Amino acid sequence: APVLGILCGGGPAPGLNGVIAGATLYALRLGWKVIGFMEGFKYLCTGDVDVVKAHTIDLTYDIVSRIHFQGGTIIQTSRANPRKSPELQENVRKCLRALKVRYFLTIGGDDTASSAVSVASGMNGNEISVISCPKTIDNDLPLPADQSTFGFHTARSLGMEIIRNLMVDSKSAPRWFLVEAMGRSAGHLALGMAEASGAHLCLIPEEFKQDEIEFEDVVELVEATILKRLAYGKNYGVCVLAEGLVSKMSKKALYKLFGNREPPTDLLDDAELARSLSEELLKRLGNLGIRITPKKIGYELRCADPVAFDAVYTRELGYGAIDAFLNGHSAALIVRENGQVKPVQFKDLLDPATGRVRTRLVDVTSQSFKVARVYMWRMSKKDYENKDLVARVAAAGKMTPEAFTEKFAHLTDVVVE
Amino acid sequence: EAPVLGILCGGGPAPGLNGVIAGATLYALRLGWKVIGFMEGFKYLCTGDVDVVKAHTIDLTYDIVSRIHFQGGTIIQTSRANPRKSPELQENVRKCLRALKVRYFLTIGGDDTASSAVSVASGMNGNEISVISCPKTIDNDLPLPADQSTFGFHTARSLGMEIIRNLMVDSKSAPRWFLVEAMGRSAGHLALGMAEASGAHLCLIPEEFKQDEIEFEDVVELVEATILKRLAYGKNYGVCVLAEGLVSKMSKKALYKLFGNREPPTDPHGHILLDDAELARSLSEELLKRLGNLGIRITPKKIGYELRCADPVAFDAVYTRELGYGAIDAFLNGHSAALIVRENGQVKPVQFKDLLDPATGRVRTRLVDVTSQSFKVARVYMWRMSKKDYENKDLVARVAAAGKMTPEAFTEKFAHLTDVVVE
Amino acid sequence: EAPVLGILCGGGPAPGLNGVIAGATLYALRLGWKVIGFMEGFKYLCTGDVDVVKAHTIDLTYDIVSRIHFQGGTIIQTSRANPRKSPELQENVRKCLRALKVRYFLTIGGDDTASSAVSVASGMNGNEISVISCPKTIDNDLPLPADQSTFGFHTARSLGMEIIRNLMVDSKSAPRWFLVEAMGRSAGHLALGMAEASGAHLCLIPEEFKQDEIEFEDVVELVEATILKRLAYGKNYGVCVLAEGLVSKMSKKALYKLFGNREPPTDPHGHILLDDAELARSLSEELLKRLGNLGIRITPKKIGYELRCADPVAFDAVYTRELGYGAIDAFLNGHSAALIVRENGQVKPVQFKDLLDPATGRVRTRLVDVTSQSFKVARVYMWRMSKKDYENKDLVARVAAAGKMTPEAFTEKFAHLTDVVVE
Amino acid sequence: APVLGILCGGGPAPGLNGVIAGATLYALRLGWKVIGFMEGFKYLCTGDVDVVKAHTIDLTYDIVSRIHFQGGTIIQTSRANPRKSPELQENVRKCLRALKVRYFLTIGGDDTASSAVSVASGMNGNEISVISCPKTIDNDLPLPADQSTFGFHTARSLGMEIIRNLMVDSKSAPRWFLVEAMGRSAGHLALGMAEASGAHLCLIPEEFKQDEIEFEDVVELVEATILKRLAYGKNYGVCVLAEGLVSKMSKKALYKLFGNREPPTDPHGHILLDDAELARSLSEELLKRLGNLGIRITPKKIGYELRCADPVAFDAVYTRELGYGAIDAFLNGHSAALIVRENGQVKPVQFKDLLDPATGRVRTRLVDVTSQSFKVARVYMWRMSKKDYENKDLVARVAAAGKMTPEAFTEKFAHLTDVVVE
Ligand SMILES: Nc1ncnc2c1ncn2[C@@H]1O[C@H](COP(=O)(O)O)[C@@H](O)[C@H]1O
Ligand SMILES: Nc1ncnc2c1ncn2[C@@H]1O[C@H](COP(=O)(O)O)[C@@H](O)[C@H]1O
Ligand SMILES: Nc1ncnc2c1ncn2[C@@H]1O[C@H](COP(=O)(O)O)[C@@H](O)[C@H]1O
Ligand SMILES: Nc1ncnc2c1ncn2[C@@H]1O[C@H](COP(=O)(O)O)[C@@H](O)[C@H]1O
Ligand SMILES: O=P(O)(O)OC[C@H]1O[C@H](O)[C@H](O)[C@@H](O)[C@@H]1O
Ligand SMILES: O=P(O)(O)OC[C@H]1O[C@H](O)[C@H](O)[C@@H](O)[C@@H]1O
Ligand SMILES: [Cl-]
Ligand SMILES: [Mg+2]
Repeated sequence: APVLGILCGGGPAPGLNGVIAGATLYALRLGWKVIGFMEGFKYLCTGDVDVVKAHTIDLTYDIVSRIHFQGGTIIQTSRANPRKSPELQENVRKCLRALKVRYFLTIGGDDTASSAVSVASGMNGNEISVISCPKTIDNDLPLPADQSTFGFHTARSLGMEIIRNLMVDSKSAPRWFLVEAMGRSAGHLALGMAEASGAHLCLIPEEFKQDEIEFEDVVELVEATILKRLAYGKNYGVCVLAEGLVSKMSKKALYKLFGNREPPTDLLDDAELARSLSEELLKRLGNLGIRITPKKIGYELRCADPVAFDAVYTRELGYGAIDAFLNGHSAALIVRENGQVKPVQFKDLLDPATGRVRTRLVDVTSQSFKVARVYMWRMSKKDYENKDLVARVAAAGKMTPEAFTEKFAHLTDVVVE
Repeated sequence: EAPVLGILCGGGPAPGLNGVIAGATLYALRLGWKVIGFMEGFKYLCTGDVDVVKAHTIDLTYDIVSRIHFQGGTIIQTSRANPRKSPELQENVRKCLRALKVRYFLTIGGDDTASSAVSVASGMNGNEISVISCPKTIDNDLPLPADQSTFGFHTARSLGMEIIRNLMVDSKSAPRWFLVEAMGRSAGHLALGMAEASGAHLCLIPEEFKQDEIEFEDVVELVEATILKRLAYGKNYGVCVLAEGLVSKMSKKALYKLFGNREPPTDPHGHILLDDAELARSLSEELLKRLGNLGIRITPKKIGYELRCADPVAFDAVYTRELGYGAIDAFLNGHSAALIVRENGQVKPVQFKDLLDPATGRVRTRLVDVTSQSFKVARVYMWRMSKKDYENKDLVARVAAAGKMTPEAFTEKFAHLTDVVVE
Repeated sequence: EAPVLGILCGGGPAPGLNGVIAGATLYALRLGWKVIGFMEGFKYLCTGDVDVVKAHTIDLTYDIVSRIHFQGGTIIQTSRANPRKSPELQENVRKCLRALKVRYFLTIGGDDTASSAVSVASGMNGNEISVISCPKTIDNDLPLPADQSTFGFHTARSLGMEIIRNLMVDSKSAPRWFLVEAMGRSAGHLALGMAEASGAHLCLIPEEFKQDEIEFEDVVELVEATILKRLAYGKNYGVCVLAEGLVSKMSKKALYKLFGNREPPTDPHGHILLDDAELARSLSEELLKRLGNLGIRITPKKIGYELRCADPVAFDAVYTRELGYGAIDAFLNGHSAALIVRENGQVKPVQFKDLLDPATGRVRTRLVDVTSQSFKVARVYMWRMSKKDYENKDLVARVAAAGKMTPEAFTEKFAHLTDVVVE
Repeated sequence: APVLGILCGGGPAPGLNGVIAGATLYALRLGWKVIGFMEGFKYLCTGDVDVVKAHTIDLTYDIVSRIHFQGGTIIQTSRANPRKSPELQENVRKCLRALKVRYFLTIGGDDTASSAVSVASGMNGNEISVISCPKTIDNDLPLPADQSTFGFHTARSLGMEIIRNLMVDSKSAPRWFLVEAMGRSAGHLALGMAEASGAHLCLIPEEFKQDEIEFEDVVELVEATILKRLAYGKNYGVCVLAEGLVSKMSKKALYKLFGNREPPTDPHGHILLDDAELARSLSEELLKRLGNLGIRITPKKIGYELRCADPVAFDAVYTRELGYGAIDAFLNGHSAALIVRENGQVKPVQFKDLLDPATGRVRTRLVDVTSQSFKVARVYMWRMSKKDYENKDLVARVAAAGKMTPEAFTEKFAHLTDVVVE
């Protein structure tokens, strides 16, 4: 019987097990033998067939019959990447041929897919067919607008539930939480959590007009919302910040971010965006009775058990991968568009400028973004022109209306309105 | 004086009602509108007594609605009272709305609620009152573009999956079969959604039966074949999800057997009382006679009212916020007698008459599309005897032996089921 | 070779079984023991065929059990197969245990499972095998010191509260009364726990009835009084929780009315089949006849099997870890024919004789203590007519008016209920 | 009718609303008037009765009938503390008499109870009765042993569920998470979450023998656990750290903790331990020492998301009984008492019985590291015990995993048996 091998690459997302079971269960009904490589390409890169065998397992019906309820991945994952070296690529080719892998399914991000195509192109098309399923919790695949990637629904819903507790806590014991939503790629995850939870403010890189963000502008955007809420008798709230703000900041802004120190280098992971904003905002607003606390919402989302939408989603993706193999497809991506799972050749999705799959960002011109902005607390262009409103907000900050306009009014040219 | 927006809910609750109320109210308050809410739908507006209506209306303020987007249910309650049947009731609703000076009237409910809103509007001047309705259903049976859900459906399906997950673990830990009955007779979207997500071994919905009337025996035998095939693979346990809508597709003879070889119950006006039917219990009793000797135990379980007021999941929280905003946008843009729906990621008003089915006069009902790729994929992961499975004699021998019957006896009893349901 | 520890589960699952299996297995593996698990309790050990047993036993390794403490159910399954009835079966179990060289034998189950283990142990030499059983019950009906829970109860009560919370929101959103039936006939701990936690308006458990046999009419009237009092305060909705144990206290006459004025269903041996009873449904049908004219609708809801394999809450995860450790400690200290229980914060073995009730030959059943302060506190927050309430003429007038009857009729019908249930 | 005034103090815990609803509903059945002070003692300390009146609300049936489902507190809370000044204490007394509060219920932890008594001793017990309910997710009130404070079960259960997700993620994508469990008073919460979730290590201040912890010892306790797992083929795990380790650290340890800088301080000269990042600092050090071995280490805080979770059934029943017991203590003439539950009975316990004689403040209940429960929890942790350090084969295996000689490993790590109880 033909052999199907499955591996995972990248960081986990809810529903990985859904894809593994959807592909494996269907393939077993076709009589295929299914194996799974542990930790992605990590051991295939060695080329030692004894080492690979010690870290491959037989994906049987009993193993995969009930993993669709479970977060994470039963065959683990790694970022091991054979595309960098031709020797590593040939080590992967050597082990796959030894195991007679006829069909090769990789579940991972663009890096995982790129490794799969690199191994396949140097291989004969008759012996092995390679398909990859694109995975990302950031919802940044170029699907038709409003169509989500698998894992995104689970991450956003658990994120909403965490922020709900912080909304109740900020009101019960007045304070502001600056929630930092992990992920520097796009603003989908931060905006989704914020809109669902009714957070009072959300800042994503996509809403900044200029190409580089300044640290001062971020502080003042949060500061204006805090003062406006304070002008309405509320000294508390929650503000959600996409970590992607950091990767759009200028060199000078990063210098201030790291404590007016030189930024570390080989390193945006060491940045503490929410904490730095908390310290500065306490200097400016602590005298008003405002306390500010940072909180990151990251790794606890990646292996949450999938919500029903992702369980259905990944089952259909697993079926679609096996279907593509049966129809002779190779070097393709299993994606779902308009309710249909279809193979899509890798380059058809690539951005020529990047060499990687195109990144779908938040469309800040869409009606959905404007609707989300409507329910946020913020100072618009019209608000700065409202003399009564500006007087109350400035008074809340214990400064003159002229001083408030002088400091904050320019922000209407910093972010889309 | 500021314009008055009045809000009411009709029908059975679905998760996210408060989200629509909070979206419409918060935006309206930013526009300076005064917002009021009618308790229990059309119940008191139908009386025509303005004192009774005022005793059951409340002021929807910022403080009230600021955090109800987290909460299931509806803070202004709901009712199925329907003024559309009588012109006296319709004029009573108009009399009370004019008394309260309602400029904008938003109803959140099913088709009966939307129709009542439109009937009240036709007798009213378009300048004095504008009427918008937001379509709500956990059954997902609105005619939106295919694969796009109605609000509350995602919450109901996700909680349904979690309950069935416990029953899946319990069925395997202590071998048994659960017949889960998914509440809702309109369509099979909810039953199939829960079953596919939870990996249930079988799902039966009215949409997959080719004939116009289902027979009670055919339902029993479809489950029986699934139980036996699982038993042929060493598994004497499972979970089967049944859309309650099977009952409403059943023939007269089938309903007689369903109610215990009794005369089906009827209401005072002659409508058969299908709420008193217990599909999962009746099928379990029949299957226990046939399969108990094999070591099979079967238990019914209903998944109903615990879904309706579950707190909305993030998808519905965003959905109902966008719908509430869209209701206010439609009022500002002069629309009336329209339904706020979301299509391809855009919330827009759609005129009520544009959504009617001309043959019926009512809003068209979207059922499960059993020819779609989604339904075929769901069917693949179910345990069942396909057309090809009945022709595989090695398989038929193993299943027949599991049921303690001859291969010829098995073919005679069950093979006709391939003409009962689409394959 | 290393000592062999064999583990099986019997009876119905409870949350935390896997915690006990992992607690015993992890500690034993650190001691160098070999650990095996029998699938489906005594089911295959009863055959006596050692090849059949080996095909349904698995090696409990570190990798198998390292993370099952998060998971409900039991990875080695369970059954109610019971070898105590026959020594032909008991000796079949003895034959397989000796073949597998089981030095230590741990069973997690009810009284049948514990008794089967000791019966098999009595025929074996004390040097070759030591037998320990961990008592399991989600009903909280073990004779622990009062207010101390059995493992699995905290999880079941908490999930039950969450279900009733959705029904409390739904009953208020769309006015109705839910009659929630908490499955389990041994005691009222589970029904009373869910009701108190969720703030349900009424709870009825068999333990609060003074007489030895309950009448169907009295149960109907106790609910009826609560509905009327709530109706007298403007609330035409609520939730009432009923322990299924009420059925097992009902008189012969009461059971006749319960089953539709029919002869109660019976098994082949002539014993009544109370599982076929539908307590919540029958009470709902009767209460609708009496109260439908008042605008009351009533719906039943069962809370049963979805509790048994829910993932354990933190209290049960810690509990079952300590029980698993205590079983291995008991083996190390030479105990046998003992029950591993936790009392006053200490896991200890307790000899079977200390817990058996001589009148029954089964472990003593701890029921709700209706004289305790905890029960009185729970009753305070219920809606109900007390002795003092019936003597309040102003209150009786309002409740009777809510029921559309004279105060004399109300007192004549309902006042006797103060002698039916403890006050 | 008599007036019952209710306030919440301290950080929120799940079930505050349960106490408010239990006390308010029963008091309303007795015909009492119930009011609630917003934000604890914050406004009562001003002495301005006009301001206090603007921040009190009438606790009615409709307000409280269904808040037993809800986390947080509808009357908010604060750490405002009249205990510090006699000037403030008289301000609270002045406002309470002005509002004619006969019964005064405070819902909070040890600091809140102590503040209530300071107000109580200068007031007549007949004129005003002051009762407090035990609130803390830190479980550090001096209740009868094995009896939890309310909110602890909810916090521990949500903590278990969060750590479960981190457990699946650490195994799926091998890494170590250093979870920092908020709370410096005691180790009940950190140890509870770790035990329920099967975390590989838990460090609480209670298990350190010496009075002052050294930063190097904390780093090495985690390092030994990581290396031992590495010796068994596991390069991933979860370690739970009580934030209270920070408050036991010596002056030198705090200097290293804040980046080899002088610790930040408030205007009075006390160290600002809130600015410390225990898990982050340990992660940086351990990545330097172990990154080459294939170890990735990430810090993670489990704090504020626990405090206002909706209560679990145990806390719902608990706080319902506590609110009832508070009203019962009022009816029976008790004052200056704490409502506690022991053997299924809610009873008042006079405040003085709970004071620590050396301190004058409410005694703080810590983890009893000699108890059987702690020993059982420790057995399921990954760690090097005294007997493990004396096992020559084990030491060779772990040392090889850490790429060091057995002699080097013994020199560095064996002294830890005198650092922490065994
Ligand atoms: N930026 C904002 N976002 C959301 N709501 C707001 C904002 N500013 C004001 N509101 C609310 O919208 C309404 C505006 O009314 P007013 O400020 O009284 O003209 C009030 O209910 C405010 O609390
Ligand atoms: N109707 C079905 N649905 C899902 N899986 C099945 C079904 N029938 C058989 N299987 C599984 O598919 C695989 C192929 O079975 P076989 O017919 O033995 O080749 C085995 O793992 C079976 O348990
Ligand atoms: N049986 C009951 N259980 C709980 N609360 C009640 C009950 N009866 C009345 N109440 C409430 O107790 C308060 C005082 O009642 P009353 O003495 O009638 O004014 C009101 O909030 C009533 O709604
Ligand atoms: N410190 C520890 N805590 C918990 N389990 C352990 C520890 N050390 C080893 N184990 C496990 O306990 C068993 C004892 O292994 P050994 O004593 O080396 O044969 C193996 O399953 C190990 O994985
Ligand atoms: O009940 P088990 O044999 O463990 O398997 C349960 C199976 O149920 C369904 O019918 C699906 O085909 C599978 O996705 C699932 O694995
Ligand atoms: O991380 P794994 O090796 O899969 O196992 C995780 C282990 O962690 C803890 O430290 C306990 O010793 C075990 O109860 C648990 O199984
Ligand atoms: Cl200073
Ligand atoms: Mg404290």
